[PDB]
Amino acid sequence: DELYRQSLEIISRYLREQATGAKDTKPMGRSGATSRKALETLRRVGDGVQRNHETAFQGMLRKLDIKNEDDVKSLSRVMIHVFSDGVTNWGRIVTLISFGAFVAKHLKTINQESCIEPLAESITDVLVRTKRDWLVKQRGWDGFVEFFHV
Ligand SMILES: O=C(O)c1cc(SCCc2ccccc2)ccc1NS(=O)(=O)N1CCN(Cc2ccc(F)cc2)CC1
Repeated sequence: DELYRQSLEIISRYLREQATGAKDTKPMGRSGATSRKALETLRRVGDGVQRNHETAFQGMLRKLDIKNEDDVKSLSRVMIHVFSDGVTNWGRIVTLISFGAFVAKHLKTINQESCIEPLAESITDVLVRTKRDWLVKQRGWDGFVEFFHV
């Protein structure tokens, strides 16, 4: 699943950078240029989204009450329930990923770094399984890079 593979590379690298500050030096494989451009886009748009939505993000994080792996595993059902309905737009997708980065920072703060990769996998899974049709129409990560280009 090329779209899952590419989406996971971008989302897991962003969530790891945000939580730990470390940069992945490993090559990204197929559609690497677009993946690197999408990750660069997330660094700029994602930082500002977390600052802009800080109050609601703090509130949503507190209600989810994530403290371990078992709490992370139960997030997939929550994301599927909220993200499946309503109109999709790039704003909604970047804010889903930016909230994932906000939760990843919380996971590092509580010394649960081992939960960051399962969280990135769970976000990617919900994005691709619920929005593949819309992502095909919008040209996937090429569409994402173009939409937020400045
Ligand atoms: O786009 C929507 O339909 C939307 C719906 C709501 S109604 C309340 C649902 C809720 C969520 C969390 C805790 C409690 C309740 C609130 C905000 C919304 N937009 S969003 O762009 O900010 N957003 C951020 C939160 N994503 C879910 C998520 C959960 C864990 C995670 F690691 C990453 C993402 C959904 C998309």
